[PDB]
Amino acid sequence: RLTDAGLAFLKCAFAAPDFSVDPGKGIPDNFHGRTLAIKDCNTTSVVFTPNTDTYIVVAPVPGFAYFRAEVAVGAQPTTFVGVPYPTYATNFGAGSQNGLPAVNNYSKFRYASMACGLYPTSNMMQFSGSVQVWRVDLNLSEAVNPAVTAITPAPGVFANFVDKRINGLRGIRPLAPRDNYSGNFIDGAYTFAFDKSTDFEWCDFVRSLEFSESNVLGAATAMKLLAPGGGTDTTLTGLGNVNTLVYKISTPTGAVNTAILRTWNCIELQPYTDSALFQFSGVSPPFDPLALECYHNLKMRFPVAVSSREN
Amino acid sequence: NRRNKARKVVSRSTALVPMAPASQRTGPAPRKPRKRNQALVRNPRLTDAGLAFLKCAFAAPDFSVDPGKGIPDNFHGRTLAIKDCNTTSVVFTPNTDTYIVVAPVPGFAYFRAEVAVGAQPTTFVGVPYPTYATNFGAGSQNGLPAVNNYSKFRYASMACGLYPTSNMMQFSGSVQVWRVDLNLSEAVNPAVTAITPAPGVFANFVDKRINGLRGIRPLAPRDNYSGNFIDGAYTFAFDKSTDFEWCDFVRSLEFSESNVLGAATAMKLLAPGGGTDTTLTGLGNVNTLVYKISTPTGAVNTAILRTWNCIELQPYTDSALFQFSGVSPPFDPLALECYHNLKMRFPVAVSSREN
Amino acid sequence: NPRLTDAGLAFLKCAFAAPDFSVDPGKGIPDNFHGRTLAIKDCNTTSVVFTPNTDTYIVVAPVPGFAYFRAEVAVGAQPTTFVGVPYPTYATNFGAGSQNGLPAVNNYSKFRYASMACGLYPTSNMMQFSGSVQVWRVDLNLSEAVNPAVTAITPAPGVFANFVDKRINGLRGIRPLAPRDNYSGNFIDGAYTFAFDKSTDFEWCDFVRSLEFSESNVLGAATAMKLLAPGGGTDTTLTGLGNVNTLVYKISTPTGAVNTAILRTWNCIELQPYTDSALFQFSGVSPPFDPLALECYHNLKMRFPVAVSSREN
Amino acid sequence: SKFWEGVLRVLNQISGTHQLTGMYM
Amino acid sequence: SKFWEGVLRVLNQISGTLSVI
Amino acid sequence: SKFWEGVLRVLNQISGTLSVI
RNA sequence: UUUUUUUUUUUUUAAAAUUUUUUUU
Ligand SMILES: [Ca+2]
Repeated sequence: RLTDAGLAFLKCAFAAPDFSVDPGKGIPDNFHGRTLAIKDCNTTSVVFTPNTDTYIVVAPVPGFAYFRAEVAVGAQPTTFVGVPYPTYATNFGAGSQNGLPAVNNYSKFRYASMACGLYPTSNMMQFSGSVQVWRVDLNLSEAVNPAVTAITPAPGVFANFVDKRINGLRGIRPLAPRDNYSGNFIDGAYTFAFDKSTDFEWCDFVRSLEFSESNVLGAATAMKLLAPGGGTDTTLTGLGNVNTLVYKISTPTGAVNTAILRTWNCIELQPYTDSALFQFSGVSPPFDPLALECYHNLKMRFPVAVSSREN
Repeated sequence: NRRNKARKVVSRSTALVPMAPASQRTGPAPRKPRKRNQALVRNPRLTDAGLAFLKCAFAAPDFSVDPGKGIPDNFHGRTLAIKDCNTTSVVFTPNTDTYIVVAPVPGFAYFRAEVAVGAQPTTFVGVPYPTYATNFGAGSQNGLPAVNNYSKFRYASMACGLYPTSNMMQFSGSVQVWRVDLNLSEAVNPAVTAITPAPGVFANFVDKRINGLRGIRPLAPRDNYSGNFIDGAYTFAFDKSTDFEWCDFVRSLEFSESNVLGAATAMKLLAPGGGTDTTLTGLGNVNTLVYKISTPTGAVNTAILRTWNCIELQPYTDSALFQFSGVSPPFDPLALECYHNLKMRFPVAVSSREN
Repeated sequence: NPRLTDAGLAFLKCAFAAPDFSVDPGKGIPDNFHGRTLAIKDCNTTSVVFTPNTDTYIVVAPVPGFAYFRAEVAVGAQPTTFVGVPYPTYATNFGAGSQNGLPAVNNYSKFRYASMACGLYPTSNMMQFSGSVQVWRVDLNLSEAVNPAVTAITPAPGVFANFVDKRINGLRGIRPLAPRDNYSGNFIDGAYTFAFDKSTDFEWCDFVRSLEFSESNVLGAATAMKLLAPGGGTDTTLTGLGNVNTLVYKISTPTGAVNTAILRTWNCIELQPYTDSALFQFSGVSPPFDPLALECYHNLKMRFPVAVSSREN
Repeated sequence: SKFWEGVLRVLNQISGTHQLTGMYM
Repeated sequence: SKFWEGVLRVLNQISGTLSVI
Repeated sequence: SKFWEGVLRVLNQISGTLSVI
């Protein structure tokens, strides 16, 4: 009773790791338009510092695999630095202009799916610690503050402009919230993120070096998502419609913890007419209200996360 | 007689105009129309929460306990639903036109402005709910990401009721109600990028404003309710986005027509006490309720003011409030359809003291 | 199960076949908004001349108050600045004077495009026309960039904070070398096409008053591609960007040719009105919900040629 | 419950399954 | 002949997606 | 792996729930 | 000599959802 794309849509959304070739085709709603479904997916290895609580945050920031922060066991993380997808450059441009309208190959985006799997690679005798997963509803926000309009006459003329911020980061702490998955590190963990807008709402780009609690660059005590290398080559592109995944790994002293980290995500984007990528664009899938209703129903029926021995 | 052939597009005079190249495309074309056998049948049943959603929306004051539970759409996610009502006693200054503006700014019960009878109001100052701090933080940081307890919000309902408390001889005047579609907006203006070399370097940044305020004046628009002060007035606000759109927070001291702080001539919604403890949080998806009370000289006009609102919010997972979060109402398309249909079938307002 | 409602049918006619009736049938989007709206149903019909030996770009983007944006460039060259041509009704809708477009003088607080189309009608004779009309759609969307600005001028070089500035994505696709999807006909054949919803579901848009919508936050940047309000925004400024895609018309004219035509720009806009404007007397409740019409609309939009000869309207 | 009673009343004047088309999506 | 005629053509091949009882 | 199976399983369980018969 | 739309055939080649065997560490 589900359309072809509708079923593929569900597969991509919840069971990304189960398939050899990704079935995803995009969101089967009434969009029915020119889209290019970017399927970002890579695999790396992470090594956890002994005697630290490490945080791997998978947020819907186009072009970024995840954000990391390491802190003393029990301490409060503040800055999560992004690890970009090797594909960033091709999608959003490079150089000092990276991410801006001049080099960006898209004008709008929305996440059809996003998931992550942590596959421990330590031996059963040397590792030690835990894995904890949970989701936070990260959303961009604004604050209106004064800025100088004219430097004359001192101390200057002002007006109120808007600065960008991000809400939700404070929920990333050592104390896991009610809805979470807590397990032995060696068992790994897998989970998917899901739509937190009501209809897979389209998002506009907002190019920035950081998405923080403060509008003051580098603020040491402001919690924030930060583009690496001062945004010289890769900057934050925006924040999607799905919630954010939080992976907390506690590694005691002397523990030897390593894992393979695999992330997936399907993003529908409105393509610039002139890029090499446009060639691979096409029509959004046909309307399948059932698949949509099913997705929104299903998203609530699974454990917050599951061990990696059953992704 | 061919399949994947390019489509030609008729030349005016086929003899006077050289032939143009037939049109081609990128990616496959849309699939052939779906057959009528793919019959998806629907059962028109109103869900329990959908019914509660309707009560909370329109008949806010008619039950033993607020029935609201949230919007029964496909959001089906983790939310924190605020079901509250600010009930307070007020007095209207003799010989003035008082404006009680109920706008969807999380944390605020309403905005007030007093003016000479017949005059034009300009600045409406907010009166916050005592729960403001609990929800959006305290101190100078109030309202910001660091102290806010939510990351997104949307209004499921909002209503206001004015209950006169004067006797039949001491009062005098009128009550008038109407709704305005208040929406935030932006303006791009230059700001200093570098102070060197004078007069400095500039770039265009965006500043926030608010459209719709000009509609708050002594002259009531076509769609309104006008009555004797002593009869009070009640009404609900309703969704002006198309689908109960989710809203992001925009923390500001004022939402005005100008980006210049305190501009005397600029109409605006202003946070009280210079935003020391309570700042404007953002603007919701429902329209704004405007109550205009005209109190002549010598008149003793007192009343209880009730402000209701039901807000669905995406919570921070660390607040002490998180223990009350749960999954939002299950999808009820019938209820949603009913709501959007019903919202247009009632008088702009009704007397409160007749019910 | 059912069939189209009257308004739903009108909605469809207005959307795709704008020039086909006695009186514009449009009434707005028949979804669940079911509220108070002022619906603009208008068409800017004007005579134009394409400068010999130039590539002329007529960009029809969803910026309330503007009929289109024009750019003239050497044949083959890259256009960068498209200057807006406003509807005579601009002042009436968005205000006049230095304040034009701002909350104080604007008569609306929100908008969404129910339809938008463009038709180029050649008026040259069979011995004087020469050149082509290439048409294609682009997805123009506003965007943001967070950059630092001076918070305090003391102590030098000053104190900074990061603020947002507005930009626009998509313009780069407007160039001399069109995509394979483009419709390329002879100038004398004219061209007609409609734009369509590229938002989730006919999303409502807020106003963003600006002099330009460019790739750069620096005013007048020579290399930045941009949509520019005419006359320095003295009387008419950019009001915002709608939910439908943008229509691109590239007209190539050689030296010696005389390419003239009448240009028609249509648009149907649903707007939330200020209750005090002199226009409010025309506001009423938007069309009743017609799910069938909506499904049809979204289905059909992707099913017609990018453009067709103008003598096929 | 005078206002709700009114809502119920109107709720019936539009109950047809103009009228409500159960097909909300 | 007008675009509408063409729209109508396709508009009729379209069936719909929902039905109530 | 077996996550899709789980989805399929839950899919059956919520079958009678949907707003569509 | 042209433009759309509408089907049937097969060889196809795919993608998807279901039933059975026969090999292989
Ligand atoms: Ca929406």
